[PDB]
Amino acid sequence: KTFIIGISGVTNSGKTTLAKNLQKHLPNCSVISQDDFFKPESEIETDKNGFLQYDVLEALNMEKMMSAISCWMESARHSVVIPILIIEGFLLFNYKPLDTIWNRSYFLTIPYEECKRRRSTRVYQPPDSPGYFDGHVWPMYLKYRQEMQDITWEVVYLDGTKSEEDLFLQVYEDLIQELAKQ
Ligand SMILES: NC(=O)c1ccc[n+]([C@@H]2O[C@H](COP(=O)(O)O)[C@@H](O)[C@H]2O)c1
Repeated sequence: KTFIIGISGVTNSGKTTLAKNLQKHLPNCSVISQDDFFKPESEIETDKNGFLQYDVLEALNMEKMMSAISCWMESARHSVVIPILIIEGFLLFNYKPLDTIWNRSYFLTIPYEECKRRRSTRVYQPPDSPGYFDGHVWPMYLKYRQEMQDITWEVVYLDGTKSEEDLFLQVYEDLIQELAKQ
């Protein structure tokens, strides 16, 4: 009845833009962004070096996100008199409760050098502290990729250095084939 797409990947790799571009070309499609479920700074912990622990599941209210997904599911049942949900976020594929929800999974990748450069041009709240990328972001990303070594479902890895349109066309082409097989 429904088709759920997961778009994860390294930080600042065009995940939200890809989700939005796909949505504009798919009927009855909604998007849920993991970034909307981060806990407030006051609830974030710090490591031995004083770095805020934002790049781990503990920094997110995943129970609240599951509730949001369940709400979409209920809405989807009344949207037709196929409903598509795209869930996008940097830490989705290591969350066990959702391991069986994915009908198709995409993962945006960008090498260390370029990822660091792009991250610096972006402003977060709170802003990245000095040395935050090498001290927390990248190490946690590597931990995430390590956890994914034992992933239990198929993931399509994407080159995040490709253009917005290139990525959209690539994923759309794949998605329509998957929808057809359903
Ligand atoms: N959303 C917030 O309120 C918030 C606050 C501080 C740091 N961050 C950063 O956002 C990143 C993930 O979001 P993106 O995948 O969009 O870059 C994480 O790597 C994290 O370090 C987000």
